[PDB]
Amino acid sequence: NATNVKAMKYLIEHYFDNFKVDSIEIIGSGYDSVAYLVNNEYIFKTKFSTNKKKGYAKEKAIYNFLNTNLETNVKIPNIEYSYISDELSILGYKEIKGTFLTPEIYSTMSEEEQNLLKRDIASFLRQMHGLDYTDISECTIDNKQNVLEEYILLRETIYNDLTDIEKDYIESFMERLNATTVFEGKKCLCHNDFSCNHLLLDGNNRLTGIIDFGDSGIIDEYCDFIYLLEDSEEEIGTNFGEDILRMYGNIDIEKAKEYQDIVEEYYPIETIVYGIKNIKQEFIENGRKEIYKRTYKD
Ligand SMILES: Nc1nc2c(ncn2[C@@H]2O[C@H](COP(=O)(O)OP(=O)(O)O)[C@@H](O)[C@H]2O)c(=O)[nH]1
Ligand SMILES: [Cl-]
Ligand SMILES: [Mg+2]
Ligand SMILES: [Mg+2]
Repeated sequence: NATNVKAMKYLIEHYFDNFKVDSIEIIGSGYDSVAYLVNNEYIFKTKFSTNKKKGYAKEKAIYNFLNTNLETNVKIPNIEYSYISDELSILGYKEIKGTFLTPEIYSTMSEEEQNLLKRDIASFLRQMHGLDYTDISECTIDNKQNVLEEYILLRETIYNDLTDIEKDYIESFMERLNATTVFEGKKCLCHNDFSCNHLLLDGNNRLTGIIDFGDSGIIDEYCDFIYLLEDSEEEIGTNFGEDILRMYGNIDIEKAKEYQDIVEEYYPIETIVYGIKNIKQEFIENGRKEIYKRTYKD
């Protein structure tokens, strides 16, 4: 699958006059994006037509805001090339180098190395969350309202074809969402996809870089702890997130956990909604199945 590499080479050279592509390979991808390593130096992140028709616009505005206002040794993407349209968007920045944090690597770190990493993370988040965001005040994200809208989308599309069990899982979520107070806390600029696969380590196992601020915005402070608190094979574990919360300070840990638990409870619904919005039946099917699996866990 080389048609897309060649296509991307052409597009890069076409949209960015005087950029020459000597080498190009795919080095990663997201749900709707592919990331290309170009000349062993640049990342070119690309998306074709999607629901976020101004998505890379926002992401770029965020990198610009952060590179202007953050004071940190931690690297983030600094945008040098951009092309943005309904049908195609491209962000180009110098590759952030290092090794992605994994549970395996963490477990080979000394206790001190682990603490320092935790400190590095706490300190970064503290700095970002503390930025006055009045300048990008429009990049607000209201997760509660979004779920409400997504629920309405469900009601308008497939809800009536759902089973009672599926419906009950959804309504039960909605009821919990209506009762929770976890949205009524501090709002601030968050990375909002803060998992260990976006965290880069240098050769001393210290945090050297953070990527993918594609979902960032002004949102509940709790958001950036959701994956740090996650107990799964992909993430490091709850104790890791707890310790980081303590280092970060001034934050209700139980509430951060409740927030994580609610996001986790929503995931199958999110999956279904993605399936609907992007016309991908496989995602609707997986989300529904996942509801059954969780209903039967107990
Ligand atoms: N090492 C490294 N990998 C990157 C960099 N930028 C992107 N990637 C890889 O490309 C993937 C997709 O980038 P990302 O912004 O996460 O895409 P999104 O998940 O679609 O928003 C990431 O998960 C990484 O694997 C970078 O600057 N350094
Ligand atoms: Cl289905
Ligand atoms: Mg990503
Ligand atoms: Mg992203």
